[PDB]
Amino acid sequence: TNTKGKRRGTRYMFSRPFRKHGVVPLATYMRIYKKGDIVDIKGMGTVQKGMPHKCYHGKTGRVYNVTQHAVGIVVNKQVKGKILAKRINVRIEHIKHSKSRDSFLKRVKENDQKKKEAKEKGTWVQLKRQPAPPREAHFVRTNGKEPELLEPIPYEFMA
Amino acid sequence: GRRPARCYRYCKNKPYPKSRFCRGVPDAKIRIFDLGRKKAKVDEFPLGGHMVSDEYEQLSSEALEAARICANKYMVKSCGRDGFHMRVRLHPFHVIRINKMLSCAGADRLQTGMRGAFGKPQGTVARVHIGQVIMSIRTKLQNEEHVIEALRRAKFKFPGRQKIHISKKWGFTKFNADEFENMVAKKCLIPDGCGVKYVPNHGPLDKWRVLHS
Amino acid sequence: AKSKNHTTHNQSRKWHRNGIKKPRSQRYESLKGVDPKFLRNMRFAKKHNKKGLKKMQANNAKAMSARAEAIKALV
Amino acid sequence: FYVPAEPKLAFVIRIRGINGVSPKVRKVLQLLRLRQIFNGTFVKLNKASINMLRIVEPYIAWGYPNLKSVNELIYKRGYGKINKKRIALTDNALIARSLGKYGIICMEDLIHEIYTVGKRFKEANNFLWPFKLSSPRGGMKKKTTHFVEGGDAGNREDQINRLIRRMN
Amino acid sequence: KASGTLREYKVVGRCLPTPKCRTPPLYRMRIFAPNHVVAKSRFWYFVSQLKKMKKSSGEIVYCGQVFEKSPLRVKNFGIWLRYDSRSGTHNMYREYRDLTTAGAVTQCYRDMGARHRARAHSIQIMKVEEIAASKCRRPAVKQFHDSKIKFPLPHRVLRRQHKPRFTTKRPNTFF
RNA sequence: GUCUACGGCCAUACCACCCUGAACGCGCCCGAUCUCGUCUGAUCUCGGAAGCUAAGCAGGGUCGGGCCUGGUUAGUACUUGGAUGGGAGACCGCCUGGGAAUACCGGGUGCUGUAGGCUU
RNA sequence: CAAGCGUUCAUAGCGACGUCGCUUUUUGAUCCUUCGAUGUCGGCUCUUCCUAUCAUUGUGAAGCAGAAUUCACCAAGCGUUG
RNA sequence: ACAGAAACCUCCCGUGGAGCAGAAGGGCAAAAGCUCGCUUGAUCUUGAUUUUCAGUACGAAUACAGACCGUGAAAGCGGGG
RNA sequence: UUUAUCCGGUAAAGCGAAUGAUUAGAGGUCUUGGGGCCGAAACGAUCUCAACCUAUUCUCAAACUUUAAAUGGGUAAGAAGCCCGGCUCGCUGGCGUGAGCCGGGCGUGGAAUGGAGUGCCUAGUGGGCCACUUUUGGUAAGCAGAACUGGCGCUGCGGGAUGAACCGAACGCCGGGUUAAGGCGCCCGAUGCCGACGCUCAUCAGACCCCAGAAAAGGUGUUGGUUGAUAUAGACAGCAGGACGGUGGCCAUGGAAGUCGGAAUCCGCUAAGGAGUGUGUAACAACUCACCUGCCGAAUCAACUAGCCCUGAAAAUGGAUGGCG
Ligand SMILES: [Mg+2]
Ligand SMILES: [Mg+2]
Ligand SMILES: [Mg+2]
Ligand SMILES: [Mg+2]
Ligand SMILES: [Mg+2]
Ligand SMILES: [Mg+2]
Ligand SMILES: [Mg+2]
Ligand SMILES: [Mg+2]
Ligand SMILES: [Mg+2]
Ligand SMILES: [Mg+2]
Ligand SMILES: [Mg+2]
Ligand SMILES: [Mg+2]
Ligand SMILES: [Mg+2]
Ligand SMILES: [Mg+2]
Repeated sequence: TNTKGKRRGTRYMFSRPFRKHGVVPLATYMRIYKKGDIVDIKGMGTVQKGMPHKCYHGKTGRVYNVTQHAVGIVVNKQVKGKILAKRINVRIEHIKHSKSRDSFLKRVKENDQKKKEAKEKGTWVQLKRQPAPPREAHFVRTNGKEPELLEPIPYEFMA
Repeated sequence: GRRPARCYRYCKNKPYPKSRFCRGVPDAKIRIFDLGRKKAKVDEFPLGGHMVSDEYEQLSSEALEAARICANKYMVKSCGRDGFHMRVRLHPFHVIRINKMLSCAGADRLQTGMRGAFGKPQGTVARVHIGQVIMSIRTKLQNEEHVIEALRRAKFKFPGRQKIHISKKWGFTKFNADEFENMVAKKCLIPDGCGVKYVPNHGPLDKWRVLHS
Repeated sequence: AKSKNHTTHNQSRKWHRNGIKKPRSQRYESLKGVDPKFLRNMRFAKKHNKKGLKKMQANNAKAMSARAEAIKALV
Repeated sequence: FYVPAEPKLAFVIRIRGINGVSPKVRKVLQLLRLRQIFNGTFVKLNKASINMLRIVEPYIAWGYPNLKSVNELIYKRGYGKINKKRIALTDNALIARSLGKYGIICMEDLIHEIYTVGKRFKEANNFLWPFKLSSPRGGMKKKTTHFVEGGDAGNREDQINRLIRRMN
Repeated sequence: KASGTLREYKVVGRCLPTPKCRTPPLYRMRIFAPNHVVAKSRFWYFVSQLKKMKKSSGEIVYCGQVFEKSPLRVKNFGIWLRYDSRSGTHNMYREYRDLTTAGAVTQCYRDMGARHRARAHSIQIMKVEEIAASKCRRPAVKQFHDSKIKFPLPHRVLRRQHKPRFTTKRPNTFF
């Protein structure tokens, strides 16, 4: 049997990456979070107060609370089946803004724009994304060379 | 003494190197990984003969022992006591284990069977991959056949199979042998006893000023 | 009388037979867990919305008649 | 030189039955609707579609159908999903009764939207009930292994039409 | 890979254009296979061994058969080889005397199977090349190789041994 | 072109040495009356403005070490799936896809934010 | 495989350092079978079978002159006691 | 100077190769290390959450809020280590 | 599954990057030593070995890591969403923040599939076993213990002779057709192909995933290659002549004039003779072999490598590619 300890096996997880042991860069606690914002937890060794727990390391969740230097945040945690939407309290040093959201809200700001315009025209524009289509028959042109002849090369034991 | 090499032939368990975590290891049997005239120069021994493994297996410390000696003996011979250099390129590094021989007296009354099955260190063993070198010899280009036969006898002290191969390098370096003389004059390479130092167009200019001076 | 000591063998089957359910989320989730000084204030904000409903109602008809004028000026 | 268009339509047959089949495999194959062994559906080729055939390749045998292959399937073995029923497509007032909101009105208009993949392939090829084809008269080559090593599985560009003759 | 009667499906193909290099080179290989679908696939097996190219980052431009220019004239084919025996991998030269390059390596695939138990997935054809009268080393081919060629057909066994399965006359084998 | 004050990202900014710095500043620097601190006005605190770029700092320089990026190593090592493939076995080949790391070669060497100067 | 022993000579006979196997007449490991019980040591008697041959038939080897003796082959026919 | 591989003093180099009560593992440099001065946040009080988990306790922990304070020019930090 | 986007420390790699091991030389009185040898002694000379370190080099790590995959884990892909207008606050603040409210203004936001949501009672079970891959003890096990999926238990059918678990495939009762895995001399349905192309002869032949049998090592048995040789200036093989002189050469004498052994060690006659391959002889001789000739007329020789068959290969009621063959 193994030990239930809160920081078991994190020997390699919470470890500051490389050539970064030291002062936390001050930007990381001067960006703002407000309820609704989506956040990806990523623990960190230097700050021990308010750490998450290793099963949330790498997970995302939205924000529901904001205290003086921590953020209440709801993530999903799968347990033997049933997924429990549970809310944890994590100090800011272990948190980033997830740009996972931000591809859309840029497809949105552009979709809303491309619909307000081209509405004075009435021309229906492709608003939906659409997966990578078949590559659309074209030409190839060799100019004045035949292709280069390739031959499988004779084996020889290198060692 | 020791179980036949059968039982410790395959690489089953993760490497068990001698460290603070296993101790009391009996010192490896093979000790001297190179003999002959290890005081040679690169400029006087152009024949990189190899003995390359063909199977992913283990080699006992005591095997590398006999394989070296029996090659020292078909060498200094036809070659002479000065005319070669022999390298063993597998240091027995991984520690092999033995459950304690299930020792019993008379018929028996008890042994506990398997409780604490974990056993003691018994010896050491080399890990070998396909296409990895075991032994390498270097002599004069004159003496090719006697490298082939001296390595051919050492095959018979080894389990599995291994091909004998003559390298395109110069002696023990990494440099293709058709190119050595060219990279020696104009000093892309500088003699360093056995090996040789590859000097690039990188460093301070005064480091050059020594050469071509 | 030794026995097996553990396994997660066909467990994936079992808890996926009723198809692991991401927790059904409604709008308007509970405020339980938010810091008291927020609520202890936002309840006073909510409790006195009505004091100031006259401003809200007349100012609603102002924009409702200014945008009934904006949609009629378009007409 | 010429590089013709990447085929947009591929007709997929399942070629191994249902037991001893992986979890992720079994999910795909019920998204392509190849539920029972040995039936077939027209899948529209696409970066997401192609990357779903890679993952069930040891089970299926897909390829690029030609026109006569489209006709044969649609006429002889073409049943339409109406009120969640496998109802035989005997008259085309059954096709218009389901697809009339898309300009599809007849047995022949179905085949446009199935050949020239078209704006309505989603509704056309989902009112088509999965084609239930007989065993391949003459036998397969090797149900286990891939076409390229003399087998039967996976993609066979345009060679699938020989497999649709002997299986209609 | 499997067999049949092999054919000479030649293929060309480039590594589809990135923004940096807009006109990549073209490569023709003489792939050698029983139909299209595998002749396309043997290509990517050989180009991945030579160029840093894959089926994803590339495209086949031309696949088409090249069919023998002199099919009514017997020729001597030497064909360089490389296969995988049970121990290592070895290079070869072998000679076959049939009248179509395709059939000449259909024979070779039959021999590595017959004389070395090497299946088709182990073999690689370096380059087939038709040869003149001389330059032929194998005396198995070098013996026909003349003008007044002459055999009898000595011990001519009868097939049709189950047309009449019961007969009175014992057969004959001399003709 | 550049500095000073407060900075962001934290070596393309470091380190080693070499050369050059107009004017503003930064500094070295000159004192211990008061404030303050020491075994010591050495540091810290304070009052200064006689000197000098000697150094920090700035700016460059080095077939410089380091870092930052590309190439190669290499479609190599490894690997998702697949077979009534090979092999006594170790292991190995192929099909369907993904795809590294050194040594070895190149290129680069701090970008900027706000507020104030100086070159009027 | 072969460093050596064998006056000389690797291999008549041997054979170190190593390495590959067979065998179930040793002991172990294991706990699959039997706890509504398969009688759990030897000896006596009796049969049959194996050959990893001690003798005898036929042979090849010897550092086999004879005698004696080791080494090996076809061989389990018949012996192997008080 | 006595003074030696070791006492004490001084300069130079010193990314941590020391130290952080203990096992290891993480974390740490005008710090979390060492030296001083001031102290009792190791105090009083509701809840919320994390950790083992049945998602029960106990233990331990994390964010808050309400009091009384300690400290510091102060921002802050502190309800044991 | 795509498209974005974070998370990761395993395989691999590296150790001229840290930590830990570790070989070799070159370089260093680094330091220093402990022995020496030449020195009274001397960083004097020459060594030596120790330890360090300056460029190097051999090999490693589960409880090491600069790097760093594959598979994989999160979210996100809109109406509970955007965009305006306005009220409320005991929180927050130079103003604003922020949250909460009211009021209006605007629709398919990647592919493919399918009707979804939710509450009550509740039986049986809580000995498990096997296989691919991964993997821990163990030498190994039809052994003990995990992962991942799949099965068997709970389940028959075709196939594997037989058989839980392998291969195909999952069973309402039937007629026709067609297949899968397998097969098709006879048992026994199907080759009673004028089937292709080869390989091998076994006095122990060989004959199909699980699976039920063999290894290193050999074998001019035969068949392919690979490489290197030799040759019409006439080889190879065969049959004929010489195989000597300077020379009891030198060491070794116990005998080695060529020959138990070794340092060696080259010329003359040259055509060619090694200061010798061996036979042996106390030593020679005598013989022979390299080397070179005489005769013959064109292909020959050597080392490797792999396919098949042989050797290696020994067990007990008679005997099992299922049998016949
Ligand atoms: Mg199955
Ligand atoms: Mg299978
Ligand atoms: Mg002063
Ligand atoms: Mg200065
Ligand atoms: Mg200066
Ligand atoms: Mg540099
Ligand atoms: Mg002797
Ligand atoms: Mg058990
Ligand atoms: Mg009884
Ligand atoms: Mg016998
Ligand atoms: Mg408080
Ligand atoms: Mg403390
Ligand atoms: Mg780990
Ligand atoms: Mg029970």
